[PDB]
Amino acid sequence: ESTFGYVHGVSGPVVTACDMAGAAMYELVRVGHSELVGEIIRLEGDMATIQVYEETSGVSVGDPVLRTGKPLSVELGPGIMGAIFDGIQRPLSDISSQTQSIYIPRGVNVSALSRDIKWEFIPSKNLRVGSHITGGDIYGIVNENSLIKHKIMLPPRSRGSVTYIAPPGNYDASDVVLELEFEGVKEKLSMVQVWPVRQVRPVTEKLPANHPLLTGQRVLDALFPCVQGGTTAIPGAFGCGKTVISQSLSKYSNSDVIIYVGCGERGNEMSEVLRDFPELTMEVDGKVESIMKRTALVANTSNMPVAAREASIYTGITLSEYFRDMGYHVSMMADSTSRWAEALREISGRLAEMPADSGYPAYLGARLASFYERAGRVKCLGNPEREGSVSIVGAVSPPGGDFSDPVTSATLGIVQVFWGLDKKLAQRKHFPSVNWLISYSKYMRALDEYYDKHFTEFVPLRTKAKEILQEEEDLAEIVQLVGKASLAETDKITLEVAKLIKDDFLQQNGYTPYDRFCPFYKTVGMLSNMISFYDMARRAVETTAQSDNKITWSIIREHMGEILYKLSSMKFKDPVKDGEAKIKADYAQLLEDMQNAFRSLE
Amino acid sequence: NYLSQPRLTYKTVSGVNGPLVILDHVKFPRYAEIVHLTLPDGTKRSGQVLEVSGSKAVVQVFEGTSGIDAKKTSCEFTGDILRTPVSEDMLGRVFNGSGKPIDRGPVVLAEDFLDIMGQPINPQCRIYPEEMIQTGISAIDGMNSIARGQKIPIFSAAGLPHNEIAAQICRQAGLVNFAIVFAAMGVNMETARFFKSDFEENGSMDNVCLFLNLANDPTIERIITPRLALTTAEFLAYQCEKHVLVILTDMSSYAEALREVSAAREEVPGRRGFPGYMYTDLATIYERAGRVEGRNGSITQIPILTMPNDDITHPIPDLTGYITEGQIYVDRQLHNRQIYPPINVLPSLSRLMKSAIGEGMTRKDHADVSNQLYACYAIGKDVQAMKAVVGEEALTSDDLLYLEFLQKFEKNFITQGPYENRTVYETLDIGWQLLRIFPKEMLKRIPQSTLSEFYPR
Amino acid sequence: GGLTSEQYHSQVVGKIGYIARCMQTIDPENNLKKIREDYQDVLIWAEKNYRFEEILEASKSGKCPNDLDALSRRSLILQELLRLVSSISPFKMKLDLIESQYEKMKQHVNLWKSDYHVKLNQLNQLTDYLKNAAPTPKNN
Ligand SMILES: Nc1ncnc2c1ncn2[C@@H]1O[C@H](COP(=O)(O)OP(=O)(O)O)[C@@H](O)[C@H]1O
Repeated sequence: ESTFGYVHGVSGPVVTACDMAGAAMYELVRVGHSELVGEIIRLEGDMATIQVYEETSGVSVGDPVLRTGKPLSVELGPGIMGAIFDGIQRPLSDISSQTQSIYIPRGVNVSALSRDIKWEFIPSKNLRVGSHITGGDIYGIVNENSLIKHKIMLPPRSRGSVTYIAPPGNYDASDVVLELEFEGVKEKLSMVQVWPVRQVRPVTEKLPANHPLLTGQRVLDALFPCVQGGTTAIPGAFGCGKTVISQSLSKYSNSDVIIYVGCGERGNEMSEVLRDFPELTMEVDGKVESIMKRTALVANTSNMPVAAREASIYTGITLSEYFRDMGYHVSMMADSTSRWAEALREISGRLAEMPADSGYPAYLGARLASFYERAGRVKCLGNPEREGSVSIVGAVSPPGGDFSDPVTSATLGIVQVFWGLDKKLAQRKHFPSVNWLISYSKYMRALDEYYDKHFTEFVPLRTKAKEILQEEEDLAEIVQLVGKASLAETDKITLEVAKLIKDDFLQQNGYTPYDRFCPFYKTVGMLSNMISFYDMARRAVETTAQSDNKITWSIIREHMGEILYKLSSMKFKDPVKDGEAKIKADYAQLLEDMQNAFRSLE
Repeated sequence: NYLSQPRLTYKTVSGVNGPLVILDHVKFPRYAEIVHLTLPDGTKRSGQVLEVSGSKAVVQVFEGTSGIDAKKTSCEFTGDILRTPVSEDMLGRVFNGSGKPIDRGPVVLAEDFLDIMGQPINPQCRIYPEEMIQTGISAIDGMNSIARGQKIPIFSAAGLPHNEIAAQICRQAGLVNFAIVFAAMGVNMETARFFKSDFEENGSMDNVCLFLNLANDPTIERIITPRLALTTAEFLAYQCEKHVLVILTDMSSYAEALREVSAAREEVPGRRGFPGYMYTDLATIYERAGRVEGRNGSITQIPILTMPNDDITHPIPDLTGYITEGQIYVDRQLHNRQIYPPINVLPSLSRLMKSAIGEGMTRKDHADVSNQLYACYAIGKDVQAMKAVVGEEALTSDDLLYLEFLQKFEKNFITQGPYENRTVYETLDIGWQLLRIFPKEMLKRIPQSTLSEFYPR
Repeated sequence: GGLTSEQYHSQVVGKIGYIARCMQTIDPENNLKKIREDYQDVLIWAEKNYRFEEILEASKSGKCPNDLDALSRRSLILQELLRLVSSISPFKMKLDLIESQYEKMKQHVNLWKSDYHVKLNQLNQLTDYLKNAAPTPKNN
C-alpha cells in the first residue's frame, strides 16, 4: 500500500485527499510538499477530508498527502517547563533559534522536546531487573528545575517486568532509560513518552475536590472559591478583565504548575507573560526563584491558523494531565473556549455540516463537556501513591457580551464555578469585574470543612457578605423610583458597608504592589472589619431606635469618619513590607477603635 | 528562485455565480493563487482561487463578474499567491485599493515581493509594547495612553468627527524615523480629499503612503486593501526599522465586504450574518502590530470604525474589542455639545497603559490620577442619572460635587483645540486641578504617598 | 482622481488636437505670435499630420506633453480667449488686446472662479438668446 495519498481539493483549513483507502478517522496526516500538519476529520470513500493545522494557501491539487498512522499526539518528558509551544507542540524558542525569523515558518517539523539536552536522571533505586511494573510507575526523577522535580513514569498503555534500568547519570530524549518485557516481547523507553491528545490519561480514581485553589483576588477567593481539582469559567465581554484573572492565577496561586493556553488570543499576551514570568518570583525552602520554572505556555495567537485552536486546547489539557499524574496540583488556563468553539464552527462550515445555535456545530456542547470534565483530584496510576489534580479555568468570550451565547450556555451546564464578569464594572474600572449576583461556586459544601479547620469564623462572614451585597440591589430598585430619603437607617448602613465591601474589598488593582496578591489572612481581616462595622452599626441603631435618643447612620459617620477612612485604607497593607502578625495587629486595632467609638455612641 | 515555468491561460469557464467564476480542466490548481481574467471586450480583471477540487478552480473576481462569459473569457493563472511589490519608495505616494498607483507616478519598483497575508509573528520574538506615544490629546495621553506598537481602534457613531481625530493624531503623535501607512475602505471622495489634503496641511505627506478604496470602487478589493497596507507596514517596520503607524479607515466598510463575500459563498453566519471566520479575519489584520526582537521598527495600528446604529455590542466593534489593546470611544453626547474631540473616556481603555506609564515613561502620579479620574467621572454620570429622576434636592453636597466634576471635566480635560497639543504633564496637572475639587481623603483610588507628593499644588 | 491608462492618454490626445483647432480658429494667420509660441509644444503634434495612433504612442512614451491638469488649464485659457473673440465677431478686437487679455488669464489663479468667466457667461446668455429671436421690442 502507498504511505501517501494526494490532495483532491482545498477550501481554507480543509483539504480533501484521494487514494486514502485505509485511513483512520482522527489520524494525523502531513499535507503538501512543505509537509503541513493536519488530522482526518471525515472519510467519504477511498478518500478523506483533513482539517489542516496550518494555513493551506499555497497547497495544490495532486500535492502528496503523507499518512502517519498515529493520532494527534504530544511528546511528554523533561524540558517541557518554561517553554512555549504552538497548538501542534512545536517549541517556539527552538523555532526562533533555528530560523532567526520574527515569524513561524509554514512546514516546520522541529522536535517537541530538545533531544540534545543531557538531563540529570535519578532512577528510583526500588526498581531492579525482573521487578514487576505498570503504567504510571515512577522509574526515576529528573532534576529539571530548582522548583519542579520531573517524575518520569511508565506510559499508561505499557505494563511488564524490568528487563533493564539505567544507572544514575546524564541522558536525553533518545537515550534508552528503561526496558520492559511483557508476554515475551521487549519494550525499550527513552525519557520521552507520546500520548494521543484526544484520549484522557486514565487514573486510579477521581476524588471529590476539597482544598481551595488559592488566588490573589479577594472577591474570587472569598465569595466564589475555586478548588484544586475543580473546573471554572470566566465568561466576560471584551475588556472585562478575564485575561487578567487568568494572568493573576498563573502569577500567584497555590498551583504547583500552570499550563497556560493562549487559544486564539492576542499576541502581546504571550509577550507579556514571557516578559513578566521570568522576572516574578516565588520562594521555596529559603530560595527565591523565577515562576516561569513552574509554567508552560501553549500559544496559538488569534491570527495563527484556525484549526490549531483545537489542537492547542487538547495539548494544554494533555500536558496538564501529565503533570497531574506526577502528583502536582496542576492548574490550566483555557484562555478562551469561545475562540475554540469558533474554530469548531469553521471546520463544521467547511464540512457543510448542519449547525446548531449561532452556526456552532451540534457536538460543541459534547466537546466542551468532555473537556472541562478532564479536571479532578486523582489517585494517580501506578504504585507510589500520588494525589495530583488538574484545575481548569475557561475564559469564555461571549459574542456581543451576552450570556445567551451558546458557548456560555453549554459551559455553565458543565463548570462547577461561574465567575461572570460585568462590562459595566469594567467601564467604571471596577476590577476584577465579577458580578456577585450571577456568579456562583458549587464547591462551598466541600470547602466548608477546610474553612471549619483553618478559618472557623469565615462561613458567617461569607454569608453576611453575600447577603449585604444582595440587599444593595434590592434597595437600588426602590431608590431609583423615590430617592434615598425613603431609606431606613438600617438600609443606609447596608448601602455604606456594601460600598466598603464593593470599593475597598471586591475592588483590587492587581498590577499595584499592594493588590498584586492578597493572603487569606489579609482577605478575612478586611472582610471581618467591614462586617464587624455592619453588625455594630446595625446593633447601635436597633439598640437605640426604641427611644428618642436614636443613633443614625449620619451620627455614626460624623463620630466615626476616621474609622470609615481606616476601613477604606485596609487594602493598602503590603505583604512584602508588612508581616501577617503586623497586618492582623493593625486590623485588631481597627476592631478596638470601632468598639470604643460605638461604646461612646450607645 | 523565480517562477520560471510559462503561465497557462484557460477559456474553460464552466460557471459563473455571484462574484465567483468556476474554471474546469485546470492542471493542478493551487489554493489562493491569483488569476488574471480577460473579458471578451479586452478588459482586464483579477481574482483569487477560493476552492479547488480535481480539475475545478473556483475563482473570486475582485473587479466584479459583470461581463464574464462562458466561451470567450481568458484566465491567466499566475502560478502563485497574491504577492505585492514593496519598497520604501512607496512613502509619499497614493494607491488605489488593489495597490495600483493613482498619484500619476510610475509602477512601484519592487525592493522585494512580499506575501499579502504576512506571517504569524512568533510569540517568543514579539516584544511587549511599552514606550508611550503622546498623541497630544488629553483623553488619550491622560487616561487611555497608547504604546509604541500598540493596536487600538477609534470607535465612533456615524457622522462624528473621527476623521478629524485621526488627522490630529497624524499631526501630533510622537514619543516622550516615524512614518505612516494609511488605508481607507469604502471612503467617500468628500473624505478621501480631506485625508490627502490633511497630510499636505500637516506637511507630513513625504512620510506617508495612502491606500484608497472608495465606496464606488469594487467591494471585494476592500478585503485586500488593509492587507496591502499592513504588508507595506511590515516592510517599512520589520525590514527597514521605521517606527510605522498604520491607520485603517472604516473597518466597517471592510467588514461589509466580508459579510457580502460570506453571503455570496454561503458561509456559516455568526451574529448579524458576518462569516464564522470574522474573528480570525479581523485578527489577520489586527495582529500585524508590535515590536519584534532585534528590529527597531514598531507597527502601531489605529483602526477607525463607524459602529452601526451606534451599538457598541455590534459584531464589528465587539470582535475588534476582543482583539485590540483596548479601544477609544467617540460619542454624540459630547459632539452635540461641541466637545471636540468627542472622546468619551469612560467606556474607553488601553490594555498597554498599565506598563506605558509611571517613572521613566511618565510622572509617578499618572496611573493613580487616571484611575481616580475614571472613578469621579463615572460617579458623576451616576449622580447625573440620579438628578435626571429625583432632582438636585435628593443629591448630597458630595453628589453635587461629582456632578460638578463631570461638568468641569468634560469642559477642560476632554475639550481641546483640533490643533492644540497638550503634553502628558499638562494633562495630569489639569487632572489634579480637577481632582482638588474634592478633599484629599475622598480620592479613594489614590495612595497616601501620591496624595502627599501631588495633591496640595 | 483618475482613469484607465488607455482613457487617460486618449484624453491627452484630445486636449492636444483641440488646442490646435482652437489656435487655428482664433488665429488663421499666425498673428497671435506670443500665444502661438506658448503652445508650440502641443501644437507641433497636431499641425504635423501625425496619425492618432502615433500621437497616442508618443503620449504613452512621454514624448508628448501629458499632464491633464496643465493641459486642461492651458486649454481653458485658449478657449476662454477664443470664446471672447467669437462672442464679439461683428467687432473683431485688436491683436494687442487679445495677447494682453491672454497674459491676464495666464497669470490667473482659477478661470472658473474668475469674474472674467462670469462676464463671458452673461455675454453668452445675452448673445445666444438673439440667435432665434423674432422681431419684438425687447428683442430689438
Ligand atoms: N484586575 C485588574 N486590575 C486592574 N486593572 C484591570 C484589571 N482587570 C482589568 N483591568 C484593566 O482592563 C484591561 C482589560 O482586561 P483584559 O483581561 O486584559 O482584557 P479582556 O477582558 O478582553 O480579556 C486589563 O488589561 C487592565 O488594563
